[PDB]
Amino acid sequence: INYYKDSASNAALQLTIGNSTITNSVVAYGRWPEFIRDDEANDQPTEPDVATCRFYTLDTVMWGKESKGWWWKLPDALRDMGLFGQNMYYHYLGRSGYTVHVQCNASKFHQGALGVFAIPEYCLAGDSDKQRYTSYANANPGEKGGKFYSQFNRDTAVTSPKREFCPVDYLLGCGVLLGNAFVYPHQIINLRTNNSATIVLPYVNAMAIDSMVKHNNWGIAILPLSPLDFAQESSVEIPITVTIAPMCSEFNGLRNVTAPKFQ
Amino acid sequence: INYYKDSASNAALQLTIGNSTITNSVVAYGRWPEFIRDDEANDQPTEPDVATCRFYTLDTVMWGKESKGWWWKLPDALRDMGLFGQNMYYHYLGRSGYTVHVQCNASKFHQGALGVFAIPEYCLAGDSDKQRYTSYANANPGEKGGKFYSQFNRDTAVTSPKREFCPVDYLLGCGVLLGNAFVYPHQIINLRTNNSATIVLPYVNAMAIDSMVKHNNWGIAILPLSPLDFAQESSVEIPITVTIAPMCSEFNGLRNVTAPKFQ
Amino acid sequence: INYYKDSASNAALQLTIGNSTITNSVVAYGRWPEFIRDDEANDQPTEPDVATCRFYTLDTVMWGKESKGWWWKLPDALRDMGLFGQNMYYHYLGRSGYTVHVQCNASKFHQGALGVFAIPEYCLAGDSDKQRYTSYANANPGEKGGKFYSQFNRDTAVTSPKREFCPVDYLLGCGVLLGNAFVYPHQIINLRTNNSATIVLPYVNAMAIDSMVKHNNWGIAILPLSPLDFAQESSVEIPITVTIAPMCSEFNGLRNVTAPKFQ
Amino acid sequence: GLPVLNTPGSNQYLTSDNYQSPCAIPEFDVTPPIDIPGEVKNMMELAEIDTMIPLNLENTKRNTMDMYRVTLSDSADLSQPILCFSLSPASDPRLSHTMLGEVLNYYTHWAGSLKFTFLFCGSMMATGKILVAYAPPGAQPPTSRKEAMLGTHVIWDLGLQSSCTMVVPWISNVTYRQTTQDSFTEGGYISMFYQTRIVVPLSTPKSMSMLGFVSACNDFSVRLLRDTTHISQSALPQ
Amino acid sequence: GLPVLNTPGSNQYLTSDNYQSPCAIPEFDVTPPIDIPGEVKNMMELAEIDTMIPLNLENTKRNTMDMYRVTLSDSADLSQPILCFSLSPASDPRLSHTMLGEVLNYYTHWAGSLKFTFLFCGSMMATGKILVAYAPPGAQPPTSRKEAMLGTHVIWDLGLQSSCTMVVPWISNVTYRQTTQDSFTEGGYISMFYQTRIVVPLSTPKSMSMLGFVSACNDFSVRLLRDTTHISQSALPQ
Amino acid sequence: GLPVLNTPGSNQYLTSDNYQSPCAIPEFDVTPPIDIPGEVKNMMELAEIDTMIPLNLENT
Amino acid sequence: QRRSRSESTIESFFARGACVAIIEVDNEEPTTRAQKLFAMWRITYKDTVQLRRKLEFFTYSRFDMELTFVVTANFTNTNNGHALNQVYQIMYIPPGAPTPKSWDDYTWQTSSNPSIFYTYGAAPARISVPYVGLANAYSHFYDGFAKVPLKTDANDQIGDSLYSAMTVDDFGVLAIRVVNDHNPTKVTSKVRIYMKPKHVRVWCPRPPRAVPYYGPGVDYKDNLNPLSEKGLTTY
Amino acid sequence: QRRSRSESTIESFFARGACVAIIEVDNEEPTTRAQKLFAMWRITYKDTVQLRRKLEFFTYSRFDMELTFVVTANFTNTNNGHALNQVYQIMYIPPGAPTPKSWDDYTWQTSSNPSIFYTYGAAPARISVPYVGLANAYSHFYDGFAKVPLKTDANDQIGDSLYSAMTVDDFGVLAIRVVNDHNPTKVTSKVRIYMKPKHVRVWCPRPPRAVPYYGPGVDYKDNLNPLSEKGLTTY
Ligand SMILES: CCO/N=C/c1ccc(OCC[C@@H](C)CCN2CCN(c3ccncc3)C2=O)cc1
Ligand SMILES: CCO/N=C/c1ccc(OCC[C@@H](C)CCN2CCN(c3ccncc3)C2=O)cc1
Ligand SMILES: N[C@@H](CCC(=O)N[C@@H](CS)C(=O)NCC(=O)O)C(=O)O
Ligand SMILES: N[C@@H](CCC(=O)N[C@@H](CS)C(=O)NCC(=O)O)C(=O)O
Repeated sequence: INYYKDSASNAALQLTIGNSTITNSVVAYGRWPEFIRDDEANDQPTEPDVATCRFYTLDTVMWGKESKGWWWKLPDALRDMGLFGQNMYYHYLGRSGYTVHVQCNASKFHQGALGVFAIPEYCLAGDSDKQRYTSYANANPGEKGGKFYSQFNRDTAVTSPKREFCPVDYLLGCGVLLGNAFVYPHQIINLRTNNSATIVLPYVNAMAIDSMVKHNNWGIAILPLSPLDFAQESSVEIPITVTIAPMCSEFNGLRNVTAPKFQ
Repeated sequence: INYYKDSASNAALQLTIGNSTITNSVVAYGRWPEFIRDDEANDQPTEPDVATCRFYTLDTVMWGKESKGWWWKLPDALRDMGLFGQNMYYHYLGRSGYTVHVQCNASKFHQGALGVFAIPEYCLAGDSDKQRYTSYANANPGEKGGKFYSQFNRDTAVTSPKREFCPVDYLLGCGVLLGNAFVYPHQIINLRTNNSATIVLPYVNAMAIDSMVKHNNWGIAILPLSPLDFAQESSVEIPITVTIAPMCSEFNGLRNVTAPKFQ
Repeated sequence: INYYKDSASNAALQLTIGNSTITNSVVAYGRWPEFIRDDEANDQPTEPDVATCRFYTLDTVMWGKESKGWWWKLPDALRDMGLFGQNMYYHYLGRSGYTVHVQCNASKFHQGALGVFAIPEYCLAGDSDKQRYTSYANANPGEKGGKFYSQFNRDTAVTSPKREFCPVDYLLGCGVLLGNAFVYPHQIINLRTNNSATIVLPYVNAMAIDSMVKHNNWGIAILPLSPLDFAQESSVEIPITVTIAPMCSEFNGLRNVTAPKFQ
Repeated sequence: GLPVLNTPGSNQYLTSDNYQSPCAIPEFDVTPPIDIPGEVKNMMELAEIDTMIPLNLENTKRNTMDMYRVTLSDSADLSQPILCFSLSPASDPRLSHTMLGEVLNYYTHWAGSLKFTFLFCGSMMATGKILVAYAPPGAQPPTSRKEAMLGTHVIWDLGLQSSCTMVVPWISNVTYRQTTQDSFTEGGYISMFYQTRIVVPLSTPKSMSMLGFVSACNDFSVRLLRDTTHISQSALPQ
Repeated sequence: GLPVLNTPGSNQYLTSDNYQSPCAIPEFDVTPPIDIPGEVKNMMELAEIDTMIPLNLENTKRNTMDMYRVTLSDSADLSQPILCFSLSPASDPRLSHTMLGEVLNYYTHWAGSLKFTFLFCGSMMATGKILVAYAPPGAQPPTSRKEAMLGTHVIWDLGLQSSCTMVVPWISNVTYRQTTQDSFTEGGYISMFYQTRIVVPLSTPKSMSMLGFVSACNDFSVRLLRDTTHISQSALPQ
Repeated sequence: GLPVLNTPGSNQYLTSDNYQSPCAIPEFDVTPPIDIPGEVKNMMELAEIDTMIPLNLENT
Repeated sequence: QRRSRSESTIESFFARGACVAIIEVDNEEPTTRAQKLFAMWRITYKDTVQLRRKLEFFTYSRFDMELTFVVTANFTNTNNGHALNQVYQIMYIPPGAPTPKSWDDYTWQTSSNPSIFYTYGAAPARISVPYVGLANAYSHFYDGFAKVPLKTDANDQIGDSLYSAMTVDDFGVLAIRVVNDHNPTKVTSKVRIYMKPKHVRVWCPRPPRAVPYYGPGVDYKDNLNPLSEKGLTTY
Repeated sequence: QRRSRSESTIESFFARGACVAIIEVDNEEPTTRAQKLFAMWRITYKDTVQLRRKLEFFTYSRFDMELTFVVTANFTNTNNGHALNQVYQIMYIPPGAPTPKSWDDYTWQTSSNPSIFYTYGAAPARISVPYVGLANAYSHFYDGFAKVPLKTDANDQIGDSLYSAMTVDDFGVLAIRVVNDHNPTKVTSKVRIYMKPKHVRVWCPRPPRAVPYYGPGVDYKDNLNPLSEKGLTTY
């Protein structure tokens, strides 16, 4: 029998989106993106349908024998993509899901394997003795993204510290073994079987809607699980491309435009 | 389950009154004055109908640029008004509600604002280091009332202390910020919109009936929220008048007349 | 809920009697004398009907200006009255109620007031430093009774202590203010209105029946509430008479006669 | 066994607590009671019994029989009061030691009406008229018949009736009054005056005595039991 | 007797506990209550009452009547704001000491919409138009009418109406906001600007005063009772 | 667990108390009784038996 | 509603624990001279005055009783070491039962007499007692004697008895001792007894005492001027 | 669901134990000079400011009370030995009842006054009290006097009384003593009293205090500049 009143006291193929078309997919946590429901809110939202929910292509990168990996942050990577960025900077609160498509083509005589991982609340480690001293500009590279490293290079500057991340490939840049990174939503591109990967990411956060400028909801990490090789050539390089499509995006809190200082 | 027997142990327009007529109103706490009910009493009461429930006009005051405010106490202000005062002094117990009407007229080229506040159990601060040393005579000025001040002037007399109040305008004379005085029943007279104010005060006290001589039930405070001005003249003065009508008055405990010593 | 078995543990005109006739009455505690009931006893009782239930008249006393009061004890005062005393001394256990009649006559030009009080378990104070040292003979004066005093006269004898009571009029002889003596059954004789008093006393005791020799059940106290006066004469004296009638008397425990030593 | 949690107040002794305790003499044959006259159920029953008032507390008369008597005469000043006191049942010296006052001194709050009685003990040939007045608090205590008559007053004729009774009703701002002296719970004043005078014929006493009694009515109640100041102790028995 | 087992937390005193205790005055006749005007059931009822805002907290005007007045004139710079503050009901100095702020300082979390009122105390012959704007957080605080108009703004006509009301609705990422200063729970900004200007005729004052009031709406709630910082003590009474 | 409050008299030993206590020899096969002549139910039964009186208590 | 008389009842008037006895007991090395190793107290309520005065409002009474014991101990010196927690024994001796002559005699076996063993530092001890009056009600006042002198008596002392006394030994006594042996340092202790009547019935109300008590009886010696001065015509 | 106002109720707002009194009591050998053997505290909530400020939000109130007592003891020296566990007595003296003049006078018999006996080291003591107001509600603020001077008064002191005071002695006092006798070493102790209102009703809300309290009344002496500086057009 419970005595106290409070409960706490109780003892215990082609995909077309908007005006864009790309020619199996993985759905994160088995949850498709959806709009906010009437039983959860905090004014009239602004919900663009086709002016923002479309595929945007990022800058192509090059994969060689010495490449260690790449990473991007969302919605940071799309801050300068058409009207999506304008709505992001003109509103205090934003929400959206994503569709990520990774393209990399090779021949039958090439070999290699890429692992793509989608990580919620992807926090990276610094490059100095000081803790949590990374700057906003360095933590939001944009569409260019960042790269991984095979060793921890401590910053020796004392007058003008860099205040940058120092990810480590085999620690996933956060102090966890890479082998377990498959616990996150993931895809594998093996050159002998396939040449592309697709993932669908719903909106994940402790709040229904949150600011897009000061908080990044998703991180994308691409790492070479097996080194690239071709016949018996000494040097090999192939392009890797990334495309991202926002889905079911909502904005609220219209006011003057935000102008962050990126360097 | 409760074990102990005692409950305490349990765990937790023209208005005409009498022969007087005056030509929106505010009702304090949404309660109209009423007589005592049969389910609450302690002899035959005396309940004058028209000989005491009528409008009495107090002395007019002058409002200028340097005026800081005025205050009155009820039923003290009506101690010498017709038969109401006689009944007050001929009976041990009294009860009554009030209707207060404040009149102040100006032109369209004047500007200013008056705040009128009705305060139950309005206690004022002294003017000396000694605590609660104010005299009865000084605490009951009568129909003349008192005035506010902008600073605390400590009494330096040691032989013949004045024993008087020292109200401060921005502290409401009781140590509370004036901005919150609107929590009490209140009215605002703005010269550009209206020229009069009306309030209705029911009987409020911890007891159904109480003595009128040694206890004052209500206080009236008038303060200038905005300074008075007229065109570009250096000096401006206008009259302010106050009228009070008792309502539903009861008296009990007939005996010889009381003669307080006012100086 | 009670846990323990024991309850203690539970948490909390002419009046004719016999061959005598006397020509309003007061009944003590509103209880008329009655015989013992079958539901309370401890042999065959002896219950005289007319040989003992009749009026006996005591010795007359004199009331003057300096008189302070008189007192008697019952059944002590009737120890030598006809067959009642014989039955009292021939039996171990006795029980009885009483009717007391006080007579005092004066003229219309006299003035005064007498207070008569019937006291159960009337215990009086001693006249020495020693406590409870009063003798049996002094505590049972008989039909003569005793008198009150206006001051406490300590006995200075050290060789042959008197061992007598020293009642004080204003303390009722027991350390209690006389003004409250009206809590007991009482009568007032005011010479301007009446000339006689009557009281009826039922049997009162912690036991149904008790010995009459070693225990007195009632005490009678007569005190002058107002001094006696007549015209402008210096000395005034009038007689006061007392009559007592036993009622519903029972006796038990027949054996040889008791002969107490009274001096 | 059964899980339990001890709360504040455990292992304390409160003199006013009401709990069960074990019995040291189990299986005791209690003596049955009998019907004894004079059973009392409530203490207020004692306060309803009239008792004399020591009206005269002068230096040479207090603690003496004469303190219960008030003198009256045919040659007294008719413009001066006969007696005067205050309606303080438990704190006034003339009322504190009465049975009502003794009961009240064991309680902190009281409320209700009172009954006063006056008995005239003169000769049958004496005649006169008296005025007994009660004045609620707030004004000057009465000093003359003109002021007293404005209150609650009764006129008493000695010749026709030898006793008079006046009921002081309950009138107060607070629901209960304190039993101690306090100006915020003052009760009023009681006064007496001559109406015409005492008249006597020849060969009759010219001086007489009067007595007073007080009691509580059926609408009397008390609160907040407390110890009294009328009994003290200095040394424990050895 | 009954087997029992004592658990952790026994014989401790928690100031927020709710247990039963014995009564020291059993059988007390409580005075019945009466219907007194002004009964209050919830503290939020006090937060719904409008109270003045000390908008002007300058060095020579704070702690003085003039701190409740904002000056307006017909010769003022139309390109500069009239007043500006932040939507911090409990930490902003201009809002902390209001009744809403006083109530909030006793609680740790708050949520709900707000209502602001502005009263114009000029002459009847004065005319003008004003713009009152609220901007959610995230961007630079507005410094001009062009930036302010992009937010939630209301236009007020002095001549037709002497009072204006603007409702700031609830918009936040978190369900509740802290009552202390914190950039993660920032509320926004409030600004005012001239729309056209103050226009007056001849023989009329060219300067006037304006007053401000704030209150909470019916959708306002608080959490996590806590002590306030507005009252302190240094020495206990002797 | 269940809130409780300790009252006066806790942890005291009264020789006349009547409470339950644990058994130190659980599951004991008690020997059944038999009908023995002379059973006594009340002490007063002994007071009803006549006995001689030492009437003569002289020194010798 | 209307005012009630709930708190003026007899039960409420006596629903309070009143001290009736303070008793001293010491623990130290036994010696030839007099000591306070064990104490005996005669049961009564006339040692104190407050409860006595409250009870004397009536002539006859009938009630059960609740007794509470509070024990407080202390040292006397500092250079003789310390002591361990002590255990106190309280035994009720009715009339006719043997009385102890030492702190460790056979009488403490309490084969039939009830006893309480109290451990220092625990809650105050408590017990309840029923009405144990020989008659149908207790007699606060008794106007009589226990013996009557007779003419045939050889001497006057045969029939001599105290006035207003029923029995010499009534209700027995309470014997208090310290069970523990003596430590090298003396330890003193006081036991306070508090009494509360329960299920109270009373008969024959009487006026209350007005002068200081003097002895078990109604005798008065000093302070016979209770009332104070006051003017006849003074408010 | 939607946000609720459960914790903003009057009951929740006052459902906390607030300290209202710190009282000092000492145990040592009695001497001619002044000592702290027993202490008396006048009951009120104006000694502290937090509960006073919370209650002064309203003009009239009506509630029951819960009181809790926490006792902490300590030594003062080291060369006078030690002491055994002490017992504390707390007695409530209503107006009109006799007050003690010594730590061991008859007034401690508490025949009718309620009392608490507390053993050191046990759980903090606790009691509950009902509404004991003479009127229908407590009056936090009183604008009046207890006496009115009259023209016929002989002197001006007859009608002189303090402003905003109903009764001089209200609600009685609490007397605290140490029952134990004095050990050779002095022992000091502090009793902290915590009050919690229950079943609370309030009337006539008022603005809260803005300047430091000065006396039982509404007087103010110093620190009359509460607000701080801030720019008119500064966010
Ligand atoms: C193991 C120890 O526990 N035993 C305790 C105990 C306590 C009280 C017991 O009874 C003692 C007698 C009481 C019922 C009170 C006797 N009263 C009532 C009447 N009375 C009295 C005294 C003097 N004059 C008249 C009446 C008393 O003193 C018996 C045993
Ligand atoms: C054995 C000891 O236990 N007795 C404890 C006890 C505790 C409190 C008791 O009541 C004291 C009065 C309280 C109900 C609070 C009085 N209040 C309420 C109104 N008030 C106050 C004070 C100053 N100005 C206005 C109102 C107060 O101080 C009575 C007995
Ligand atoms: N430090 C001061 C006493 C401090 C004190 O009494 N503080 C009060 C308020 S100023 C308090 O609330 N004390 C809480 C406590 O320490 O129990 C001294 O002993 O001189
Ligand atoms: N101070 C005295 C003893 C005081 C005493 O025993 N007082 C009695 C009544 S006169 C009492 O009631 N004491 C209460 C107590 O201190 O426990 C002494 O030791 O010489």
